[PDB]
Amino acid sequence: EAPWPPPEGAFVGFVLSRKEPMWADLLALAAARGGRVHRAPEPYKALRDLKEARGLLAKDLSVLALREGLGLPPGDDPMLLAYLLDPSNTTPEGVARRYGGEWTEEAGERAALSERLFANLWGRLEGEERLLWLYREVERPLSAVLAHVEATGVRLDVAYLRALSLEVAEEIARLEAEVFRLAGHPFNLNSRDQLERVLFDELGLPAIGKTEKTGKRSTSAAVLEALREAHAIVEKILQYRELTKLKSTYIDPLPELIHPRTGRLHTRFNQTATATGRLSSSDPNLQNIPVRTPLGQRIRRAFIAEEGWLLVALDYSQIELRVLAHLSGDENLIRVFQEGRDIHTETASRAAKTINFGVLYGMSAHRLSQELAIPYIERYFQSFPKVRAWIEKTLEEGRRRGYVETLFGRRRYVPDLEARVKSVREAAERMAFNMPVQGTAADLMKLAMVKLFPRLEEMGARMLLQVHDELVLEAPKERAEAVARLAKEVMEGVYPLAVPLEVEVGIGEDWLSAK
DNA sequence: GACCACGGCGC
DNA sequence: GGCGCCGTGGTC
Repeated sequence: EAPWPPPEGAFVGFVLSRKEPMWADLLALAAARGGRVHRAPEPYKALRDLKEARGLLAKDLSVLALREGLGLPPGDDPMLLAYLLDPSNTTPEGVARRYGGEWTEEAGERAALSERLFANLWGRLEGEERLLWLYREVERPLSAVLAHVEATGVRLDVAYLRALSLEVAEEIARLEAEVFRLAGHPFNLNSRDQLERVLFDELGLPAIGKTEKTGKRSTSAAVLEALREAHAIVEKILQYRELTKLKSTYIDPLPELIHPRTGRLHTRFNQTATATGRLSSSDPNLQNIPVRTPLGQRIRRAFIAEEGWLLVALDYSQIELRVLAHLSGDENLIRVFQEGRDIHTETASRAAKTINFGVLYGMSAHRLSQELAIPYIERYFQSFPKVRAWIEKTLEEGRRRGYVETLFGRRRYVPDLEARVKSVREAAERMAFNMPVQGTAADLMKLAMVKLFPRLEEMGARMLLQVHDELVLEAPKERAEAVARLAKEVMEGVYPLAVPLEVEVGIGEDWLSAK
């Protein structure tokens, strides 16, 4: 042990009062180097001494620093190394338990664990040049970008949501009142246990589906959809469920999450959470804001730009299919994207839509038989033979090596590619050949975020949200159209493929208007 | 108060 | 056919 401050390039360790760095109280700050732990007397002011957040969960501490007006960029993170070695490595505890060490609740030990786990996992990346490139060029600099993004937050029209809440509440009460009549008695409509008995035991409706673990008569939307005219209560329940779903998840909780220092809504972009290399948003989740239903579109208008600013929404156009074309090298599918006609009138030479989106997931003919209503695909695979050839090629290589790769080299280990149970094996297969498609699209989006962000700062623009294949920026009205033009070009040319990457742009005062 | 499994559902 | 969060129900 040595007294604060630590020397240059030391690994950091810290303890928060809660997982959300924007709401966290920094309880303890420490730093280790050469096995020598430096503990801070007072954590908050000791942040001024550090010049780079370097260690486990570095981005989180960086977000807290940005919250306190301190410029503390995140550098190395053993979590990012482990994630590239294996996407199943998602948490410091799991990483420590796998590669040695104990993840505890003391800042000094965490700083020591960070230095060690790094040297361990860094030595494992020796010779892994494609994994090292992803670290230096994508993941490590992206953490610095996501730090600024999380600390920036998005402006939210709270008053509009408070108003919308009262409006939805009355339609919910109206629907709940009618369900009670048709049932002949009141009951908890939010309780699926109670709803099952009313529909299937009391009113005697055909119970079709059944729950997985416990085996109960399912009352899901899919099951109820077939009963939506068998009785009016089924129609009223599904309407009721949509409103309660949106109100209890978005309309009510979100206005309670406005930060007192920024006055904006702050989310967390988890960098090591998915098995494909995708990002995930939590606390709250802003990657699943409603947009489908009419009421959902109303909720999205609550997400507004600052006064004197505009939102810039950039969406990739079928990036996965374009990736699939590049990975397969299918001459026919490439020609469809290359010429620039409607991608689906051309792959028809609605039936063409569903499998052109479903082939990425391994959509069987069973669901297509139900979706398009024809009785019980092969026509598609003969139009694009290399696509089928690529799937078989990926699965074959997946069984040998034990993992599948993205374009840049991001790997996911699929163990059940040789299971003796067909349902298990074919399930793992669908996970196996989807990862290179979803992972590459994730790699492209990530790399696009890395290249674009410093261009935003130099133009006085902001990066607010990422929705897998979508970006939401914030730029002053003056620079708004210039930012949209530069951002569009950074995203489309992030990494030149055998097919061009298309991006649609949109500018507005809110998320709904811009998109 | 806290915790979690489950079903159901938003993207 | 990759995610996070809701209320319910149960437990501590």
